[PDB]
Amino acid sequence: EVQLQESGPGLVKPSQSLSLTCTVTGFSITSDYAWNWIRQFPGSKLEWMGFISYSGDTSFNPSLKSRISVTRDTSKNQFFLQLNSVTTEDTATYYCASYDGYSFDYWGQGTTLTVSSASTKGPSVFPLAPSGTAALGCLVKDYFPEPVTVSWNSGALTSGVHTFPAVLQSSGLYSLSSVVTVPSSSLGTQTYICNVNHKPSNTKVDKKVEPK
Amino acid sequence: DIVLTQSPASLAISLGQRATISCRASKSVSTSGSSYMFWYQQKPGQPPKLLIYLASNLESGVPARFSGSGSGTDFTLNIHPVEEEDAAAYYCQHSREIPYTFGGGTKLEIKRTVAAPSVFIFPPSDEQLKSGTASVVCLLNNFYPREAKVQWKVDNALQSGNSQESVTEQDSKDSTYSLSSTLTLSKADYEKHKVYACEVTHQGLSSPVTKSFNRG
Repeated sequence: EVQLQESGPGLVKPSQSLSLTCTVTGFSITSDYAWNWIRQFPGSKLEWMGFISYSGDTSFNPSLKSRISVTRDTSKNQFFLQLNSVTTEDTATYYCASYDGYSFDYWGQGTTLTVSSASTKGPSVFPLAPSGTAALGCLVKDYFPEPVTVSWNSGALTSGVHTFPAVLQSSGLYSLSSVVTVPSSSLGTQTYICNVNHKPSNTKVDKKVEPK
Repeated sequence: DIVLTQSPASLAISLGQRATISCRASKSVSTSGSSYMFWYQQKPGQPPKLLIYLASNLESGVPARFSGSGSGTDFTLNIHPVEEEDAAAYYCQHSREIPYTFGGGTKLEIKRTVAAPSVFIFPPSDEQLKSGTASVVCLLNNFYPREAKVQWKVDNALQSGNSQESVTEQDSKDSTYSLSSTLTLSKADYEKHKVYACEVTHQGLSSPVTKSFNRG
């Protein structure tokens, strides 16, 4: 019933402001609970940032007090994060979460936020052609910022799929591969397409991966 | 601020056995007759998932294989029996006072039998070659343990400084890892050479496995 969903820009420049939204469905943010912002840094450390209660009272992490604002829109059942004067140290995945005095039950899916002066760039998608068991894939190259999502055959193919963590190249652009292993006999009968999405650049690419 | 210290930082546990993770607090997180301690599980691409609340209470929809105990400054998460899908990071957190803070996390690895990688090599696509760059990809599929060595050979010459690799998290079903290594060359350098080889060393292999192709 109760669901939280983050939204935000994905990329902001050093020194400017970050603004994020959490949309709450299936529960009124004025009824009960404290409504929290929590972030996770690249090396996986978690930090609680602040909350706004059902009554509108706020509490902040003292480490952020001078640049943090947590606000709400009760008519839209949304609450907000503002973080001023961001630096590269504010690059993180940002989460919204509920608290009722007993438990932190409900979390958003998270939104990835990169602080960088670099511009958004859409990926090029190249096939990794299959030449018992065969492997095939897609190389998703030269995009910025994170993240990309990859599925196979519009979600119909999930077994044996491995999508690897992106690496940052010397160019300052990310590259990743996604692969799947399938029966060799299926290569003449089953079509294989990787579905790549890069939301920051509004890039949606379906790339056929054909035997070569 | 209260500092939460987790121990150990990582552990490897066999299926059916017990995993024990400790969280120690710099001062008491117990007040008003409750212990404000929480345990989370997290897998990549996903939010933390609450397992245990107020030190000892099971979250709805979480298997009873998970249990929490302790009070004051000393807390323990127990997993028994350990299952394949428990491969994850685990975090403690308190809500005793502002600010709420988290432990540094513990990585649980599920022990399984040694498994050799299946190795695959992929030439750069013709589409990519149009762009002036060539990426050669080597895949090491479904191996255990995580330690593996990949070496790139171009016309029998050992490569250095022009490759990047990344490794998946442990598989939730078969407890294996997979690894991708990418060799990056200019189209010019790629066209200058013929033999492209990926050589894999892993304890599951009696001797290195080399997969290669000839450009053409």
